[PDB]
Amino acid sequence: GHMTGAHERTFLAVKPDGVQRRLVGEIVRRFERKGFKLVALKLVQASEELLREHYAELRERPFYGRLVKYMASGPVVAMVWQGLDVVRTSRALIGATNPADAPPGTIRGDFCIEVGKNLIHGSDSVESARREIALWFRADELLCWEDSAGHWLYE
Amino acid sequence: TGAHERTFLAVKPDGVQRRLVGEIVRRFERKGFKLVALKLVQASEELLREHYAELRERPFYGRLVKYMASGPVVAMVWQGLDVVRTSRALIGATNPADAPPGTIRGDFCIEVGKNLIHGSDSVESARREIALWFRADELLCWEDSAGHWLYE
Amino acid sequence: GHMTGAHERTFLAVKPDGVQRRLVGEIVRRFERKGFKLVALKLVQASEELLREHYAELRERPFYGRLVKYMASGPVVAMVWQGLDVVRTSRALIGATNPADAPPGTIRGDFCIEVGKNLIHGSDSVESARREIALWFRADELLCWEDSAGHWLYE
Amino acid sequence: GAHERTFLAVKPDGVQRRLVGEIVRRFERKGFKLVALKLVQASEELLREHYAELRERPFYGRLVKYMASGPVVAMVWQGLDVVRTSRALIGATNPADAPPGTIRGDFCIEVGKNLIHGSDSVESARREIALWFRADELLCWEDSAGHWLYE
Amino acid sequence: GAHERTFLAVKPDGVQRRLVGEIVRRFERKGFKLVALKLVQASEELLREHYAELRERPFYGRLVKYMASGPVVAMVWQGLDVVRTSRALIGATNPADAPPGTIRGDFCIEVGKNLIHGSDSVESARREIALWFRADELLCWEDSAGHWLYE
Amino acid sequence: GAHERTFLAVKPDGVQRRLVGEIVRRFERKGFKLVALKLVQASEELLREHYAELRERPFYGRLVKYMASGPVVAMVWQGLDVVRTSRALIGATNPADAPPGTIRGDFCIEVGKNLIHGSDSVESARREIALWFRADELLCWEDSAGHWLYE
Ligand SMILES: Nc1ncnc2c1ncn2[C@@H]1O[C@@H]2COP(=O)(O)O[C@H]2[C@H]1O
Ligand SMILES: Nc1ncnc2c1ncn2[C@@H]1O[C@@H]2COP(=O)(O)O[C@H]2[C@H]1O
Ligand SMILES: Nc1ncnc2c1ncn2[C@@H]1O[C@@H]2COP(=O)(O)O[C@H]2[C@H]1O
Ligand SMILES: Nc1ncnc2c1ncn2[C@@H]1O[C@@H]2COP(=O)(O)O[C@H]2[C@H]1O
Ligand SMILES: Nc1ncnc2c1ncn2[C@@H]1O[C@@H]2COP(=O)(O)O[C@H]2[C@H]1O
Ligand SMILES: Nc1ncnc2c1ncn2[C@@H]1O[C@@H]2COP(=O)(O)O[C@H]2[C@H]1O
Repeated sequence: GHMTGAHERTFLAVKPDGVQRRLVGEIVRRFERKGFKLVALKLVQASEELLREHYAELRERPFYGRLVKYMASGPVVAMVWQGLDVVRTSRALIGATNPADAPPGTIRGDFCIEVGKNLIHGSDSVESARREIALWFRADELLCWEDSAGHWLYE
Repeated sequence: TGAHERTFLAVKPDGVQRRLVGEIVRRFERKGFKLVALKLVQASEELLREHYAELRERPFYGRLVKYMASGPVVAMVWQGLDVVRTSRALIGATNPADAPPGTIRGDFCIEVGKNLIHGSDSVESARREIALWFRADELLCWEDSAGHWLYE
Repeated sequence: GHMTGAHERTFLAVKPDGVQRRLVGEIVRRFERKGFKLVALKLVQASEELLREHYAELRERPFYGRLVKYMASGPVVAMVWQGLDVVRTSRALIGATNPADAPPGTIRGDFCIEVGKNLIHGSDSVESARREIALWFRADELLCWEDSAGHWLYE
Repeated sequence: GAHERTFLAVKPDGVQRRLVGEIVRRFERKGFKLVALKLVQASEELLREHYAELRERPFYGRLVKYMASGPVVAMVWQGLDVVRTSRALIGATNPADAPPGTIRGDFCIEVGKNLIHGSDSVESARREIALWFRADELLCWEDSAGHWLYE
Repeated sequence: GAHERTFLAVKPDGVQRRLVGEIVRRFERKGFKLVALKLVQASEELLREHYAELRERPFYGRLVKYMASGPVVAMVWQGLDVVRTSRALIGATNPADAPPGTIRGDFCIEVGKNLIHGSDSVESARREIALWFRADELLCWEDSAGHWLYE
Repeated sequence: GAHERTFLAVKPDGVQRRLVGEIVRRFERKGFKLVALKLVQASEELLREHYAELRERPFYGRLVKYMASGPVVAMVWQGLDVVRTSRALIGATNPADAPPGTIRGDFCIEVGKNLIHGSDSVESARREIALWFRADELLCWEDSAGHWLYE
């Protein structure tokens, strides 16, 4: 928002490769240790229809069909994290979309190799986040809770 | 059900607040269990009364229910051979005082009322708890590429 | 005390081997993650006199002299931790005095090999803790602070 | 230059969030030698002196009040280029600009809750070390790893 | 007794699950000294000899076939009571009986996929070391940590 | 491109500081496939040839002597763009320039004690792999993770 910005939210999804390679906890832990507030979480198998909409911007790219099929092929961990500048900061935490360009210390820099098996998706902007959160979650899945760590993360 | 056995695990509000969700999940992942359901919820007192019905005559029942309803919980289902009993071993004794180092409660907790997690105590309790907390369409079946390296 | 027991304190010292082998942080982290409250901490070089008094109970053992000399030979990290049953629980976290008998998951079980190079000392009882705390720390080195994590560790 | 020293302080947020060990471990694993350490509650007067250069900034008063409000872990680390390298390990003062892999990049969000203070220069380090520690708190020890860290 | 040695092998499941580094790190952090190491594919002939004591057990044939089926990381570690202590670090042969904190307790489920083999005695270690390594693969090096690990 | 290979060696400082497991774990967690591994002490003759491109540099002689002075862990890792990516994981040759999150950024201080050597190109890797390993030490194995790492 514009109050303090602290209620900004982003959508993050661990892709099937992240689940298969047993990196869910590792990924969650990095967001937790950063100070962000987990406000929604579910393991789902996403429909192709949802994924087509999710990735509509990429519909003209040659990998689009396989991306959609692959993301529909197995479990995904869908999440919403909340905090100041969470959208941009989460993109920084995960690293460049192509792991080859993601420095060590980022999730993709540390844990994967190839752009099509890049572990995670994070919203690229506040507007994309609003759209992605709405697409993947119902409103009643976004939890309001009193974060005891807020005091130590925010001035 | 052998390798398809399932257990219910919930990270309690203290585990969420202390930022130990990832740590807990990681321990189950590294053990080789298969995550088949997961959600962040705020459970109603009604659900929790039913969850803990066996304990209704204990003096801590009311506060346990209120506490578990007071904040977010991470509900989970894990699948694998002897996962119910093995999960109990990984988490440690219900009372952290009796949970050795290396277990979740042994490493992270002090008091029985702030003991981070609940895990099903038996296959029958797991069936009941899974049904109570999850709909069938929240339980995912997936083909585990690691299964070959964990099982015969 | 007897109120709730939550203000019990224990004395822990990282020995020179723990400093040399770069395990100070690892050891502190294990007490932090357990939920105990750090109420004193200092790096010191302990005098032989203090150590003779500290280990008076062992004065008849053949290794007493070398123990005293060794503990005086390098930096020690002196600590006081506070919490319910902290004395006994800390002993469990550190493991048996002899690392050969300390199971994996304990500090000595994970990190050292021989009884004379066993990384750490923890008070063996509430009375020894009272004595050790008094010996190593002045009262004004024991800090009273409001522990925000207390709410999540104590019912 | 192996005997250079820097002053580092874990702020109350780092103590509260149980990150003292994590922070120390990062300095240990880098190869630096811990030569002083204490848990203290610093007076406002000490902190006013510590942060004197910032006295005209709008956040000065609250910075001082906050730093005095809870326990801090004061430390001195020793090694080649420790001042500048510690700054690199901690990351930008403002966590917004600190990349993942740094302490603030991994653990913090806001400049006012940024876990730690490290000396910004050798001159500031000398001043800060002297302010927080007495000479007899600074230990000399022979580092068995030194052979494997320094050519 | 500080020069005792044991043989450890990471089994194909440990390599496939990418736990080699994790396993090595546990022995390193304990203080033991790595004196030999190689990635190999063992022949069934070698493995039959390795596990000759088990030749009458019903799982012998499949154990041999499985251990020959893919790469193994063979190792020798040195230190006081390394044989017995390594067995404790790895945990009970059946992971069902291996407590959390042990390698098998933390990482495995089933006795047939139990990540690692460690010598059961000093004599078996001598025999296993000889079987898997040539003499010139066992390295003598001066351990800078030795002074901080041993009396 | 997925079958590209690089040569990595943990230098004596990495072995002495007990960071072998840590280093291996970083390559494993990235997704690369370990296809050769051994603990060795290299001769000066081998090392002279290994570092021949640096023969005119003032540190060449000391580098050769140092690398011959104790055990090294030689490795080959396989995967897409593994040469360039391994260089990124290890960080700048000089640790002063290597950011936190890299191996040298997290663990080292000085260029001469920089823990590890990684091939600087595909061609140098081919040459280094050939120099340090016999062909029969490079293992081909079926990687269960391949499906989750590659398209
Ligand atoms: N050039 C590419 N070839 C194949 N897949 C790609 C390419 N670029 C992007 N992708 C994938 O397309 C995905 C779309 O956005 P994600 O954040 O999910 O991460 C992206 C990659 O996983
Ligand atoms: N004596 C007790 N006092 C308070 N809470 C208790 C006591 N015994 C059990 N509990 C709590 O009751 C919970 C019921 O099952 P859980 O697995 O949630 O873990 C248990 C503890 O957190
Ligand atoms: N049998 C022994 N031989 C040598 N040192 C010992 C022996 N038993 C105990 N010690 C050491 O004496 C120390 C006294 O108590 P600590 O907890 O400091 O840890 C003990 C060991 O480090
Ligand atoms: N704009 C600001 N608002 C609040 N605090 C600030 C601001 N800029 C700097 N600081 C704080 O001032 C502190 C002084 O130096 P430190 O290294 O402690 O880290 C600095 C920050 O924590
Ligand atoms: N009942 C069993 N079924 C299958 N494998 C077994 C059984 N009991 C023991 N083993 C395996 O046999 C191996 C022999 O020694 P290891 O140390 O390699 O570890 C043992 C187990 O992996
Ligand atoms: N100026 C230097 N002084 C000393 N060693 C150097 C210098 N520059 C490069 N090196 C070392 O020489 C090595 C050559 O390649 P390495 O990858 O082994 O890593 C390099 C460094 O360890």
